[PDB]
Amino acid sequence: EFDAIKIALASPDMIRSWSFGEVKKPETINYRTFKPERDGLFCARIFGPVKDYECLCGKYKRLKHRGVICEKCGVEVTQTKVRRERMGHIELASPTAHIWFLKSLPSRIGLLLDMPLRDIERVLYFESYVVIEGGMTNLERQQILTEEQYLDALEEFGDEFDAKMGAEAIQALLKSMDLEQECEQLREELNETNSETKRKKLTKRIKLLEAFVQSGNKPEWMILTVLPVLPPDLRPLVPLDGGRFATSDLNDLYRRVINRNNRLKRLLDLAAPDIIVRNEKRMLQEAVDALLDNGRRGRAITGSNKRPLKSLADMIKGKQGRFRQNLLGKRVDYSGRSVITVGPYLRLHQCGLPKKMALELFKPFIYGKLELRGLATTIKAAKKMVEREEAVVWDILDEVIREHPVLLNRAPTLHRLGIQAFEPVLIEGKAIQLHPLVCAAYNADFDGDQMAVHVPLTLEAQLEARALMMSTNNILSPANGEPIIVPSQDVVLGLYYMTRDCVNAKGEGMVLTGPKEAERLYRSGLASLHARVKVRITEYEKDANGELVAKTSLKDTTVGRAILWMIVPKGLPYSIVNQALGKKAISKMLNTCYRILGLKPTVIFADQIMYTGFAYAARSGASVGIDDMVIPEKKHEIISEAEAEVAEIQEQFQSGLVTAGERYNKVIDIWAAANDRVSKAMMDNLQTETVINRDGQEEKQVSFNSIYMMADSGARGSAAQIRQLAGMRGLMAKPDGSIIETPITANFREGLNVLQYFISTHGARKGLADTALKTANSGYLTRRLVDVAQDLVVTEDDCGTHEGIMMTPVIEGGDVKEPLRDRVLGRVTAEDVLKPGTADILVPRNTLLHEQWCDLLEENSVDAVKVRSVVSCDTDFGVCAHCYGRDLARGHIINKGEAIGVIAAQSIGEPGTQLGLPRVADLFEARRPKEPAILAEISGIVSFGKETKGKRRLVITPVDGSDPYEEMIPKWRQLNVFEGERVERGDVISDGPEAPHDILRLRGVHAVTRYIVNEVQDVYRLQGVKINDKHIEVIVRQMLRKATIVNAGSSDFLEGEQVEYSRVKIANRELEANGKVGATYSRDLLGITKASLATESFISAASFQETTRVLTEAAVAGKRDELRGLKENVIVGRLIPAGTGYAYHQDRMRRRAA
Amino acid sequence: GRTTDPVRMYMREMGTVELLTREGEIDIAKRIEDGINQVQCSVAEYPEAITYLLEQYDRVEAMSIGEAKARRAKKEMVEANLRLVISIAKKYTNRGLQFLDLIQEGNIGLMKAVDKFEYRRGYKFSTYATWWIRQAITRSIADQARTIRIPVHMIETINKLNRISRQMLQEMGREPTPEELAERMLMPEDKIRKVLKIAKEPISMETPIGDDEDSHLGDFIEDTTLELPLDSATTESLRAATHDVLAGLTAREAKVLRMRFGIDMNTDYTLEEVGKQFDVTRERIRQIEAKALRKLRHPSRSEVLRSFL
Amino acid sequence: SAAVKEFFGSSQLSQFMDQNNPLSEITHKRRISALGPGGLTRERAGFEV
Amino acid sequence: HARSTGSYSLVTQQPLGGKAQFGGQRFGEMEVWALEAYGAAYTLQEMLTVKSDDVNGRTKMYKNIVDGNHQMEPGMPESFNVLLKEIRSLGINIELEDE
Amino acid sequence: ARVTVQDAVEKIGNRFDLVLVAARRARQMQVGGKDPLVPEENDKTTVIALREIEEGLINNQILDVRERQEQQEQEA
Amino acid sequence: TPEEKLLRAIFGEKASDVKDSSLRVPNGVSGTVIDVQVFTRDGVEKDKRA
DNA sequence: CGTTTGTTTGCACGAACCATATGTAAATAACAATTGA
DNA sequence: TCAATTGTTATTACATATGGTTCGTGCAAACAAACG
Ligand SMILES: [Mg+2]
Ligand SMILES: [Zn+2]
Ligand SMILES: [Zn+2]
Repeated sequence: EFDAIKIALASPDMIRSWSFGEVKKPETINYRTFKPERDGLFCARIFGPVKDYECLCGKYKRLKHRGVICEKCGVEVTQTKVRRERMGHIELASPTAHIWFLKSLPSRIGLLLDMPLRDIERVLYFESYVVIEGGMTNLERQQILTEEQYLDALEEFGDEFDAKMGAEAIQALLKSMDLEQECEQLREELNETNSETKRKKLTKRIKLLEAFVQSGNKPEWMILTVLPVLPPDLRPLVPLDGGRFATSDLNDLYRRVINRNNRLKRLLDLAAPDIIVRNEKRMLQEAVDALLDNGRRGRAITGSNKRPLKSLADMIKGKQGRFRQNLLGKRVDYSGRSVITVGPYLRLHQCGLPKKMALELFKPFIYGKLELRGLATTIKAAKKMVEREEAVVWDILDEVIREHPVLLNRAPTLHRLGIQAFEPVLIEGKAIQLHPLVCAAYNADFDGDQMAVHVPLTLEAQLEARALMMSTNNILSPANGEPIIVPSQDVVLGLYYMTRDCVNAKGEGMVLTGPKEAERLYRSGLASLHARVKVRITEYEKDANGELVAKTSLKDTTVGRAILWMIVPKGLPYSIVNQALGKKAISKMLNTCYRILGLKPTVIFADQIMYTGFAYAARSGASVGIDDMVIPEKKHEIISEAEAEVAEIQEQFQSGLVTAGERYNKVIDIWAAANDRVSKAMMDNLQTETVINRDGQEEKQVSFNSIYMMADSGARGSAAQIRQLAGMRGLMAKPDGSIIETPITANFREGLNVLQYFISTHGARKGLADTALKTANSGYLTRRLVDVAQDLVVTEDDCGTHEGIMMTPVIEGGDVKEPLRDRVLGRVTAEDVLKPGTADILVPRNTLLHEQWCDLLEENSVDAVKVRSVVSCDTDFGVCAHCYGRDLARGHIINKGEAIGVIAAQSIGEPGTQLGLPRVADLFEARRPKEPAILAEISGIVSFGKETKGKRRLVITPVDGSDPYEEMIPKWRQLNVFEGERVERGDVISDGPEAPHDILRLRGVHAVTRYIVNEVQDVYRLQGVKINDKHIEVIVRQMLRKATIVNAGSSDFLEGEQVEYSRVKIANRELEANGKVGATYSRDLLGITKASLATESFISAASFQETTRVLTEAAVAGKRDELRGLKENVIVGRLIPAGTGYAYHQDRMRRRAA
Repeated sequence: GRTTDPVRMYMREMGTVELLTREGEIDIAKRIEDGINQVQCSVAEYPEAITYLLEQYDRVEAMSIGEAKARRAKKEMVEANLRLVISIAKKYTNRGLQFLDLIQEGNIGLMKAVDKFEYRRGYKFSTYATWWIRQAITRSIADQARTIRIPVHMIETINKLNRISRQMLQEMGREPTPEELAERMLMPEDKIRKVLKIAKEPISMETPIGDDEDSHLGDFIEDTTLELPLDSATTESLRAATHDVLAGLTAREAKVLRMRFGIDMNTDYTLEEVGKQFDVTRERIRQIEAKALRKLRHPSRSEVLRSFL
Repeated sequence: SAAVKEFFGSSQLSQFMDQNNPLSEITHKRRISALGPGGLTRERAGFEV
Repeated sequence: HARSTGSYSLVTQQPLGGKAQFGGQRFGEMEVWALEAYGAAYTLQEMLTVKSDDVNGRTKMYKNIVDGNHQMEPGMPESFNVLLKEIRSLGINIELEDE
Repeated sequence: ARVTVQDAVEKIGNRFDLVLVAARRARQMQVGGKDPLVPEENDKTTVIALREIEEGLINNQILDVRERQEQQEQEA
Repeated sequence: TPEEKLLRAIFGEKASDVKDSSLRVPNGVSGTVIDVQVFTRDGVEKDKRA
């Protein structure tokens, strides 16, 4: 329909063109008969009828008379919806400066006139005169007088003198000035001046002037002489129950403006003294600014209550503005919400939906089926039947939802898996039943959590749910390739219990004919669930493609492992079920099943694992009792020895050998050692102390203590919690940070005295407050990351670039923090990878390194590999599929269209609550460190010069190149190198943290991306989180989206103009067709907040951060926003160009380029 | 230093002038009188003006210097007494109209008083000007202090009711009932209910609803002038069913029935108009439509139509 | 009357009584709050308090 | 709480709050991000255009569902029109190109 | 019946086209202009279309060819 | 609207001048009415139940 | 299909009764801008 | 050309004239009943 959105200054003629009439009175309603009183703010003649096709006076109440205007009242007869589209206008009797263009900081009016904002404010409020081309004899145009100077020059100059006050003077100045001559003079000054501050000021001024002149905007339009009026339905005056009326503040602001305008007209008619008229003009101005912003004027005017009136600008900006509350997010029909239960009988692809909820959500479908099947003659009859809930309505409902997916969403949607589709199964209840395996993905527990259900309506929506969101299609995390449907706690406990072996169990040693025999044996009670037995088991191997060779043998295993073997699908080795099957083992088993057999076998295997684990955890009867928390017998002795040491050291301190601080530190150290000893003794007494005999003396086996089994299997808890239960719970640190010298010796099995509980609360409340106030900033970081990378899609299949980044295992301190296997998995090689001996091509250039290639590399011990990265991709407006990689959510290469930017942002942001986090925020903001590391700007020989209070100037001289670069280095900065040395570009001169800008400028794009990814990944690894580097590289690429033209040459760019890097790349590509290029650039690096706020599309920028600045800049510059973005298309309610709408957008471009 | 408060700027610009000296106002009024006297001499000294005056006298019974001296001594008088307006304008600060608006309205009243002030009475200017300034300020409050404007007579009635209710509150102890005011006041006791029911200041749509959440009053108000989807579907189904039922009728009967109501056309036609079109008697068309309705009433032909009720 | 009614009925420090329990009633009656007119605000309270 | 259709807010033609006005759930910004991360473009569109705001869109969608024709005519959400009229209520001339 | 769509994706490919083509075929079905090419097992039109895609009986190429043939025979 | 005036004429029913606004039990809630209170304005005439 | 008789409604037309308008009284953090060293 | 301060942004009252509203009536038009 419409290809783009154009925003520009509104001329008075334009505003009059919009209007359908002039609001002349502040009256709104007649207070006895509540018909609108004309021609006021709510007028039937101006803004349209109040009732559909009903003339106000009552002479026309039929659709036939549509299109005619009455005569007794002059009201057109049409629909009432027109009230939302007609605008009015107010003819201001005195021009008023638009607040936005006057108080934008920088003030556009001030910058255009080269007048300080202070002076312009003085002029507007009638505090001082300003000359307006008032003769070229004694006073300059811009010169400002006051009452004294103006009076003095009045008698001295009658003619050739033009000094006015208020907004009329500013409008006269703006209209008199000619943009071309000022632009030329400023261009001359810029080319004939040598000063960075003045150069920048001149550059800003010339940019403003050039933008103003290229567009159709005229400076005088910045002064409002006609005020548009919002349509009445957007500022309703509806009646509330009981004769009370609810009104929007805009009505009050408009009434004030109209009142003051009419009073000024009256005063001008009466020829009042200048003082009264000047005060009235001040008041009218203030009313206009209050309407537009209700700020930027010192004191915001409040309404009847003591709360400020909501302005015209206030309704667009902010978390509560239109952009974020009603355009990016909305309330939705066909949606419900309820508590969630477990319902473990479900299959992975379905959810339990209450019958009443299903009936309410699917009402139109039920009506349609009732009409189609003839059970209801008319839709009203169908509604009556549904309300009565007649027996056949339930059958119709069951038919309707047979294969209709629904979307289940939990409150904080931290990542993609927060919304998933399910095939509903009707439940006779009121709580949604959720498959247990998806709780981890949802981060949902069953202590009162609520989940919302959304019904996809169209065929496209249903197919999207079935083929993209179905819980079966999302089993691998989109952040890392790990599975996300791993069984969590009860399933893990059941499997671990049924898999581990005892030493002397019922039925040990006997030989079985297969898993069926083992199940019969155990279930009939002739053998213990875990007795070491030999069993004939048939494995299947898929060495070549497709073929499943059967291998049979006698395996030495347990009854429980043999029983579990029945669940495993065909093409898996038996070695997987021959261990204790902890949580890690189950996850590895599921991952192997997915990587070998596919998706459907993995789903079936997961469901079977869940069922078997639940059943055998139930049969285990694993319970927790007070005796299960065993206290070490050595705890008393250890604490006694620790107290003896503490007393000894306190006496030594009393003897004057060690200061209080050193004694405190040493006491802390000895207490930590004692706590470690206590924990070790507890784990020794609780992990394997279970001792029993097998037809002999005695043997030792891993303990079956319920707490220990829960901790070891990975179901719940950890060694820290176990030691806090039985052993002493270490030392508590007061929220300040100091470690309390007296540690809490008592565990929780034995009571905590009052003081210990107080000390524990000291930290517990601190932790609770920290987690409460941590999600807010993590959510803010996620929002910024999404906004910077929202417009990023895989638009191409192969960029063809040969550039890449060399991935190597991370080692810090001689130990590997992350092996190369995990870093190069799923990424396309950029260059041919050779054996370390250069023997031959190990893998072709552009092969996607899946698990087999990674195993090959590990077996050949390849230390380094060069793979494609999203940051080095040569595509414009997107990135090729080959540079991105594997699409970790799936196994195959990334499809064309996937919105990788949002995926990366969510992957990076969703673990933020596990975090520290401000370090990542600083890294992505690209904040410079407080004391950065002065790097070697250029290569050459270093030398010193002046060293006075103006601190040392350092000169580096190239062998042949000129050396005008000298660095003013502070003396208090310790130099790493000597005076008479030679240094390389990008090397380290001083010492400190490195600013990312310097890294990019001196070492290169690969250097800065490597630095950022390594730092953020170090943070996440320290916290134990796992994120693939693709996402961080995506964020870095979005950060490096801008470049500055060092040498425009033959291109059409300026020098200081900071163009988008893609535009300059395309310009250089095209100029290559010609001979002259002369286009060179320096890649900038902006923080995510800054990079996102400086983008082509002004709608996307105005949506998320400060709206006033973006809108003012777009208006003055006359920006034209081609949508081509996720945020823009979402706002205007059109298919986003990312997913299934990518093909539609491509076809639209096809039709557009004709 | 500097300020943005408009009232402060007005107080600065107005406090420059000295208040006044007694016999100063009489002299200023004298200057105004001399200016108007100059204008009167100019108009009298125009023979055409006198001839026009004679013509208008007959009909009824059947020049810069003077103005400058008038405008001057009017700026001085008003500028001198501007402090008076503020003093008696601060009395109405919190009646729903901002302080500076009241100041300006009082200023307009003050110019009116200066124009109509008479010095020969030997009366202080302040006493005369106070009447006019209070009048202007209070009329402005009555006229443009409410979103739903109410007339001056009704505002006077409301103020009288408020004053008498306040008096009875203390003379009685708890409250006066609307009937009880029918005695202290002399109104039918139905008007008292209307006056009390007169809508108070409308609630701001941005009033934060209870519990200090981010939800405002505007988030709980629904659009009443909307058509429910079910009703629209019912209307479409009814239109289709009516089309089908009229299809199974004789061409002329279906046509006349369609015209007698606004069926998929413009305004309904009267029997006279359809007779004009069908060139048949009005009563004939009435009988035809009655027979058509009778046919439509036949069961097995309108069961769905009755289901539409 | 307006001042007293405004304080008692519509103020941050006078809330509907939590009445779903004897314990809830009693623990609400003896509640210490740092908010209200003259105190901090939940938006900018700070961790130290 | 569940809702197929019901009363719609006044200024912005959108459903109302929770279970007291019989209003619908809030498909917040983060849910929009979740849909964007998927390839679900039609689901998102119907979620924020037909199911929520398009005044002409939702009546047509209801009718279409009633006769078993699951298709939508997305149209323009009313909230965007309100935003346009509100920016234009300032001194800013914002319009739709290539009408 | 239908649980996962992995074979159909293997057929058509790219996981957005699979949605568009299935929607096209299912809409052709829903409006009374076509009939299933596979034995209907009391499935909704979407699931039937996905099953057709799985069998290889329906592709973006086949749908347009059939539409073109229907248009050409519409001349009579 | 037309094609509804026709229906009313066909079935000879009259459009009521009063619309139903009766207080109905909220959907889902199912209980027993244990108490009813009627507050009548002074001037109004009390009904039988009051 | 028209005719005679009888009944209700839509415009238009006073009358009057109250409503309106007008006049008259002598936190925290970060980032640019600006001003001053 | 630095460095500290400032601002923005994010989580009465009485009188008079006229004018509109309400109310009752009439006439012609437009239905409604019952025959021939
Ligand atoms: Mg929970
Ligand atoms: Zn009219
Ligand atoms: Zn690439």
